[PDB]
Amino acid sequence: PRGSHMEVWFMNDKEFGQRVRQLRESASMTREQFCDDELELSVRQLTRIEAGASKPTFSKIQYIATRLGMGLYELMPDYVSLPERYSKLKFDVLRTPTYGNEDLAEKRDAMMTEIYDDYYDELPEEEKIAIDAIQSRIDTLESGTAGFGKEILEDYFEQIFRKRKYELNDLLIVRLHLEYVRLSSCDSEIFRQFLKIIEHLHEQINIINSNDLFVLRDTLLSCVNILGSKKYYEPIPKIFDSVDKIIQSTQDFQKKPIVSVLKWKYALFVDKDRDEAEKHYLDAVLFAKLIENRELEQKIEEDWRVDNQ
Repeated sequence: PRGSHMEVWFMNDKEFGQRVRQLRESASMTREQFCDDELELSVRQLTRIEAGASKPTFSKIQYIATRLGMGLYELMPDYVSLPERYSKLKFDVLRTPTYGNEDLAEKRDAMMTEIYDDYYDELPEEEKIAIDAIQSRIDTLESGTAGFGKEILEDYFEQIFRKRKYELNDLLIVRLHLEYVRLSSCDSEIFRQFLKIIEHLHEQINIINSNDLFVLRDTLLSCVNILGSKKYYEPIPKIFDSVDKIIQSTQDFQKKPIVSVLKWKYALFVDKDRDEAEKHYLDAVLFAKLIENRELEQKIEEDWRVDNQ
């Protein structure tokens, strides 16, 4: 029962929003009643969907349908899942180890451009924000990212803090909240919140899908830099514990050198104990020798030299 088979007009963002409103209204529900606890779908998120300014993710359409008693395809007959080429590019981008490889970091940004050229403009909203979360930087505390103003992102952030189980896009979108922490004082609300996020991310390890663990790992590593920018070194060791325990379950091992460097830097610059630091330096070298990556080995050798001036 597709739109092409009934010969009807295709529902783009506006005219779909129009339908979602109709069905909600005629079922005597208001936005506040409809969204309920706002975990899956928020009131602000719904308003923009009805307005035609935001395209819903699969999980959101699913919820909108179930909440109206309808099937997914009864609501959106012409629904299609995310392009296979897009989902591949996203996956490759997120799984690229950058440190030590100049060549792979070049393929990474190449993929990102292909995403922006071909698929980004037609993704659902949550998916756009998650792609931006990969490498967008916020210059100003008042402003948002490109395309999206703060009030949107806040709504997504608040949604995630309440969630019991983070999806892959939640683990990405959180990374934008970190860019706001960078601009705020150590005394701020935003910072004390950011510490609660770290607490959440730890508990998420034994809750999220096994397959998503690699994104969580890298999100926890993003916190180390941020904690460093505020000289709040206390929770860094526990991050390392968790990152190592994730590396064990996943059997991924690509971040072993990155972690060992970060471990030496803590020992060297925070603890000022370069007997303990040199140990991790040697692990990273041994690793780079075993996988036979000269570039990585030379990078590790160089950084160690730089850090003893």
